[PDB]
Amino acid sequence: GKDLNISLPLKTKSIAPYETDVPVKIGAAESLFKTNDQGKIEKALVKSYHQPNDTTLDIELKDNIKFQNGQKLTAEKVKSSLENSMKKSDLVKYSLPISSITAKGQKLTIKTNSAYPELVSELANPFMAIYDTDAKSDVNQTPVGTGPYQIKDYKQSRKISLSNFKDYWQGKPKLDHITVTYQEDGNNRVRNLESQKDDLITDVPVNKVQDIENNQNLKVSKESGFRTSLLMYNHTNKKMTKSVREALDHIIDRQGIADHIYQGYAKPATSPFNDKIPYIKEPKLTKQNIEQAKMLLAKDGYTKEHPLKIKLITYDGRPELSKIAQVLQSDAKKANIEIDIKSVDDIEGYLKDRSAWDATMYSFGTIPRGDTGYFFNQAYKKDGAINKGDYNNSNVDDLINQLNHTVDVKERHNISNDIIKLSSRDVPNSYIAYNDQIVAANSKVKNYKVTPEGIYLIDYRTTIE
Ligand SMILES: N[C@@H](Cc1c[nH]c[nH+]1)C(=O)O
Ligand SMILES: N[C@@H](Cc1c[nH]c[nH+]1)C(=O)O
Ligand code: NI
Repeated sequence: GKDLNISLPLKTKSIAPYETDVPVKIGAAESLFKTNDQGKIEKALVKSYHQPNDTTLDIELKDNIKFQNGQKLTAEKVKSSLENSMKKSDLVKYSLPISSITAKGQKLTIKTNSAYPELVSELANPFMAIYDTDAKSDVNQTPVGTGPYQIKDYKQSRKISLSNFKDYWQGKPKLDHITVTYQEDGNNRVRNLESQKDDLITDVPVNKVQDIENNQNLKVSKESGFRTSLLMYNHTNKKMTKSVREALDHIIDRQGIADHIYQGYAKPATSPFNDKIPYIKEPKLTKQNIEQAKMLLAKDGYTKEHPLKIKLITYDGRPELSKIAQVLQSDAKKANIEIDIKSVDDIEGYLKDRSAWDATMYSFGTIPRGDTGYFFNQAYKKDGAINKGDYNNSNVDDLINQLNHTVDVKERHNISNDIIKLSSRDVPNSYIAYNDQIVAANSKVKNYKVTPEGIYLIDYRTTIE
């Protein structure tokens, strides 16, 4: 049958939709709302919604949607799914300040205590995908969604087997089966594609694009997106002072990284957000300056006889991150910083031990749904789900909290720019590059998604000629 083999980086433990975006990526689960190819929020599972006042969201769900096990998608099922996800995930919890949910038939009413203009947008987050909470199986193993492909088998951290859900609401899915295997090394993912072990791969190393373009049996897609690579500091280690972060920021050669590590498939970064976004007021671009870094390190007593030691974590999934780490190590030596690079296979798990790292290479989708609030809440607030280094500044918190209740879109842009300006002074993280989305496939594979948010991949139209 029409079977598709996919090789993905970033192995998962739990496959519950509130633990990872993989279920949405591979076509197993769907959120109430979704972004279209142009990045705009649209109803997906929702027929109609209204906001009669600024604390009330009334949703009417479509009446023709079933979960993969044949159960009807109803307002009660959505209520139970959202409530379970909020209680089991801080990412979900902190993004959804929901005070109550009522459900009757296909009608759902979601209330908040104060205005939260980004509520609809966050209900499009793949971590908010809807699953059947009454399913008897473990949601961490075989969640039941409404997507075109049902997860039938999961070998933890290794492989996911999916089968066509013939009654999928949007259309009869075009593939019979999908097999997803994890592979952290991008060079191995490319070899898998070249040997036909796999048919579709993500996160293609830049240094392999030309080879794929040359092959008439393969195709590579390279698109502008909203993913940013960065050096993330562990603020809980007292040695990681403002001067140390500033020194590290000046050791990075963003221009050189974009040109030679990313081979032009990236632009140097300033803030978390891609500079192509026209309302973003970016901080000034940092140029590498080893002498300035040495001077800043002298402020804390670091010299050649007594250098600063930094344990820098990296991971293979995003192939350029470890290449950047190597360059930072070499350049930092010139400034009296000895960097030890530790590559780990489970980055999210590893970083939980606050004593195990000083800084980490990282990559994140910083503006997946057209608003900067999400990033600020998840990265710059204490206990936000990607704030692994625990950056927090009361002055920044106040602005983020203000932003969260700000209705006027223009005022939101202004407050957001104020947050960027103020936070930038602290160097919470050093944003390195805004890098392009590179996906490759056998030429026989058609209609997979390579859109700027980098979340979606498989849908009901994806096929093998
Ligand atoms: N946010 C990082 C680490 C990660 C692992 N799994 C999911 N995310 C990245 O996407 O590269
Ligand atoms: N891997 C996705 C989602 C994520 C949540 N936490 C870590 N990663 C990203 O980096 O954008
Ligand atoms: Ni991630």
